[PDB]
Amino acid sequence: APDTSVSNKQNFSTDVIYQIFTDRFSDGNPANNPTGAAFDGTCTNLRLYCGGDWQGIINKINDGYLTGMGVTAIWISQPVENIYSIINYSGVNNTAYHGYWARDFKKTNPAYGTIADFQNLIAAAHAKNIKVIIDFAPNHTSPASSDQPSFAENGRLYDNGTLLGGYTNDTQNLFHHNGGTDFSTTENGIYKNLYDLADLNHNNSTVDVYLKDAIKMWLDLGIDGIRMDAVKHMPFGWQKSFMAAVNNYKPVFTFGEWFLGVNEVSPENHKFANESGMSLLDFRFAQKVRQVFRDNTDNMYGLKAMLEGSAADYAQVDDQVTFIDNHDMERFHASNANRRKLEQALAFTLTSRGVPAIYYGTEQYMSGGTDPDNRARIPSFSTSTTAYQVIQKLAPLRKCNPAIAYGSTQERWINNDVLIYERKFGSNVAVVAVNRNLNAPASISGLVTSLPQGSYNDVLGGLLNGNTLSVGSGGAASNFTLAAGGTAVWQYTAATATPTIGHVGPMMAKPGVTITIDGRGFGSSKGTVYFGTTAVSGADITSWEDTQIKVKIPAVAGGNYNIKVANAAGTASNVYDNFEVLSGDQVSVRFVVNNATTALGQNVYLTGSVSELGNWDPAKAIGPMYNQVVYQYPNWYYDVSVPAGKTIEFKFLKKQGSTVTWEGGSNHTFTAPSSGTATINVNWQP
Ligand SMILES: OC[C@H]1O[C@H](O[C@H]2[C@H](O)[C@@H](O)[C@@H](O)O[C@@H]2CO)[C@H](O)[C@@H](O)[C@@H]1O
Ligand SMILES: OC[C@H]1O[C@H](O[C@H]2[C@H](O)[C@@H](O)[C@@H](O)O[C@@H]2CO)[C@H](O)[C@@H](O)[C@@H]1O
Ligand SMILES: OC[C@H]1O[C@H](O[C@H]2[C@H](O)[C@@H](O)[C@@H](O)O[C@@H]2CO)[C@H](O)[C@@H](O)[C@@H]1O
Ligand SMILES: [Ca+2]
Ligand SMILES: [Ca+2]
Repeated sequence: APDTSVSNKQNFSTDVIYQIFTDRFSDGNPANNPTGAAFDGTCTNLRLYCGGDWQGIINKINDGYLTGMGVTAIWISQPVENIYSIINYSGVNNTAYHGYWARDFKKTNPAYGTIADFQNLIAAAHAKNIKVIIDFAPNHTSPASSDQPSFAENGRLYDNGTLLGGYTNDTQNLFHHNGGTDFSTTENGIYKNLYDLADLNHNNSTVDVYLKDAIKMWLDLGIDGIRMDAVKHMPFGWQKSFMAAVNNYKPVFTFGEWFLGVNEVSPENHKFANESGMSLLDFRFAQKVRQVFRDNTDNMYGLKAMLEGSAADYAQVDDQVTFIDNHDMERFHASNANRRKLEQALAFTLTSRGVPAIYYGTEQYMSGGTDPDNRARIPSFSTSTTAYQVIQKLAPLRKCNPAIAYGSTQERWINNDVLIYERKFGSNVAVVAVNRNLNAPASISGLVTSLPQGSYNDVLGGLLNGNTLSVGSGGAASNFTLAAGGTAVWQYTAATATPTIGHVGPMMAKPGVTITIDGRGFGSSKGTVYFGTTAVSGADITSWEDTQIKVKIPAVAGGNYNIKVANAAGTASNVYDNFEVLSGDQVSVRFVVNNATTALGQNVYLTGSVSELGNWDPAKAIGPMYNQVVYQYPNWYYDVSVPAGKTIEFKFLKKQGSTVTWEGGSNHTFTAPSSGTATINVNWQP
């Protein structure tokens, strides 16, 4: 199948995602609507159920709303059973309409539909080449109080109907009882409650095994991807172990929510996206798009630095899910705003690197402040808006123009208000010119591109006041005027002769797991695939076609490898780096080291005998370790994904910058559990 196939669960870079708050989209089956105080059919009270369901989505998938817009994937609210309580928060009634208050991850929220409804949703979507992403929020259950067990459902957790436990009398330690986080440190936000949400303890084996089994049920139901909630709030090591359970079973595109504020750039965020086994929602891209196009708090140079910085910071920048707004921001379109600002921000996102995501109703110019005001029912299903047309014209290019799906990004012309950038992949090119200045045109001269000689019509057809471009020898464009608020897209497409890799997924799995290598010019006959210097060919290459290769990971030692392919004639492709071969199935193990005193600016890290612990390379040690919450300095702790059942030798390190101090004495040893979790507690050896 081609890289662009609906069947490709590992690559969403050629797709355009439409994020749907299920309850607020379309009530296709009134019979499953919640009743009484939990319901508002008029959807005036945005905190109660308005009736939106899976049957309504199936309807809008079948009547052309989404397909006519060029949407090729949907990301829907968490599908699992939620508590039924109507929680009164200081005089105001609140319902689980959002799907974030799970009670049973093995069942459906009956308000959305049954299991059968879900299967129908999956089938209806696939029949229309639309992929289905589900939200999954394994960080907590629901609002709970230990001392007031009658409040809400006491964060109770069930396993397909069977009670596992609640927040009160949590003798099993299913949850954390450390108070609530003030978001003051990352450690603090991981091990303390988010608001009043009962925080799940992933170090509890029952919780661990349960969540990993629950996701398998969803994978079996045919989902194509997962949107993980609150990733900055669960142990990174446990999450890596959770991504390995997914990938070592049935891999699907996964991205997590890790909020970043205006002007925030977090190296922690980068390393997570780079090493966890899941990518992230691109808040850095989104917040910068809002400053430049929405709020006027930064200009094109700042958009350019974000583009260049992110391409450098994210190992797979093309896996980052971009957007201009979501359920946790004020709607991009301000009631009083010029619509062109939204149109432009949209055109920019759709033609930029990564995986574009559109919040439902953006194409309808919905406006609204923060929660729950950004979550109104979609007021119209009109295909006639300028915004809808922009998406319609640009969304499909991610499938037909691989420069947009996988290309590099290059600035070709720039000033405070204008940015002309170029995407390129193999024999494919796309050039986009944007003039944020809504009152002043710009005179464009000296623009040089990789576009072949000729006249190029604006793909948007002048919809956003774009123009035709004339390119001469050298890719030099003749002078032109870029209209006020003008936006234009020019492209060139042709068959690619040399093997070129545009994407790899999943990026972490154990040997034997099948990976998907997508791009152009692989040719029709099986060639060779390389993992580092190791060559794979023949039977282990399950399938091979010009744009997509399916191959089994060889049984090489656990570690990081660069992927390269060669065609049947032996011509090599570019190298796609950072593939991580796991040492085997993974379990989440908590390491604890006592009496590891440090100087300010120095932290403790873990290193050891397996690739999962960096193979004794301080440059790859695990950390920095924690020392506030579960244990207190000078005792440090950290949850780490390690190979199940393996006997592993380890040591702790004190690092400052790249300077390293090793624990003295002999290595410590332990044998990882074959399943579930474990905790190893040792003393720092001088
Ligand atoms: O001609 C090559 C040149 O193109 C662009 O330079 C623009 C510049 O961004 C504008 O602000 C203005 O000065 O016109 C220049 C071209 O005449 C690229 O930005 C630049 O890197 C490139 O060398
Ligand atoms: O909270 C983490 C903190 O740990 C390390 O600092 C120790 C410090 O070395 C001791 O001198 C003492 O002051 O307790 C600190 C922890 O409260 C790291 O030095 C520091 O960078 C890190 O944030
Ligand atoms: O480099 C491989 C080597 O790393 C670790 O050895 C440490 C040792 O523990 C330290 O006390 C100090 O001497 O530095 C060595 C690294 O240069 C592992 O302990 C050892 O097994 C491993 O082979
Ligand atoms: Ca309904
Ligand atoms: Ca947590």
